[PDB]
Amino acid sequence: MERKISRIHLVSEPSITHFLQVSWEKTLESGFVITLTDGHSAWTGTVSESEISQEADDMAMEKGKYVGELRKALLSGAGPADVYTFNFSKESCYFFFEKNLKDVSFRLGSFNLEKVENPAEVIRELICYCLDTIAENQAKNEHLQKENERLLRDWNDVQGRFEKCVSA
Amino acid sequence: VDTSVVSQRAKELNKRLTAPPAAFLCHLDNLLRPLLKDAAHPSEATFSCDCVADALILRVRSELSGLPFYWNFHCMLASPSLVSQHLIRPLMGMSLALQC
Repeated sequence: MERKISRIHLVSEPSITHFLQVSWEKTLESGFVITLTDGHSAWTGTVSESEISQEADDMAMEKGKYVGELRKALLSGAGPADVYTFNFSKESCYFFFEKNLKDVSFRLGSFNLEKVENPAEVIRELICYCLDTIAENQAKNEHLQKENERLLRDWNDVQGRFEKCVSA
Repeated sequence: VDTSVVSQRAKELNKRLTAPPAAFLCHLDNLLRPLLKDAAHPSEATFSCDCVADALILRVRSELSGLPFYWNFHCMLASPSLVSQHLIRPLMGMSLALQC
C-alpha cells in the first residue's frame, strides 16, 4: 500500500495551500483513493480502474502515457518544463486538473468527491503518517551514518598497514 | 478560413483543449512549417487524406508537450481563377525566363 502527499494551490482561492493525498494499492493503474484537505474540512473520493480506462480512451492516447501524466501531475513528480493547474468547486463538489501550455490548457482529468463528516479523524491520520515517516527515515539515516563512520575507520587502518607492508 | 471557424472546429475535435484562436493558429504554424520547409525533421506529425464526391479531408495528428493535437482541413475544389493564378501563369513565366 502506497501513499503520497503533495501541496497544491487551487486557482479559485490562490492564497491558501491545500494538501492532496493519493493512496493506491500496488500501482496507479489499479485505482486509488484521493483525499483533498484544507485543514478544516476535507473531501474524499475513490477512483476505480474503469474510470481511468474510460478517461484514457476518450483522451485518445495510450494508457501508459496517460498514467505517466497522472503520476507526474498528482504525485508532485513535475519536472522543470511543465506547469499544471488544479481546480475545485465546493458548491458542486467537482475536482479537475489540467495542463497549461503557452495559453493552452488541457483538461487532463476530473473526479467527484463526497465530503467526509468528521475531518478530525482524517487530519489526525495524515499527521500520524507524516510523523511516522519522519521517525523511520531518521532511524535509517542514523544507522547508515554509524555504518559509514565504522567503515571509514576500517579503511584508514587497513591502508595505514598497507604502507608498512609495501615498505618492508 | 477565418477565426470563428477555427475556434468552432478546435472546440469540436480537441474536446479537452481550451485556447484562443490566435494560440491555436500559432501552434498549427509551428507544427506545419517545419515539415513544409524541410523534410526529415524530428517532429511528430502524421497526415492522412480521405475523399468525397468533390471535397478532400486532410487529417493532421500530432503532439505538443506530448499531448494530442488534431486538425482537419476540409478542402473544396479550387476555383478556375485560383488554379490559373497559382499554377498556369507562373509556370509560363518560368518557362519563358528559362528560355531567355
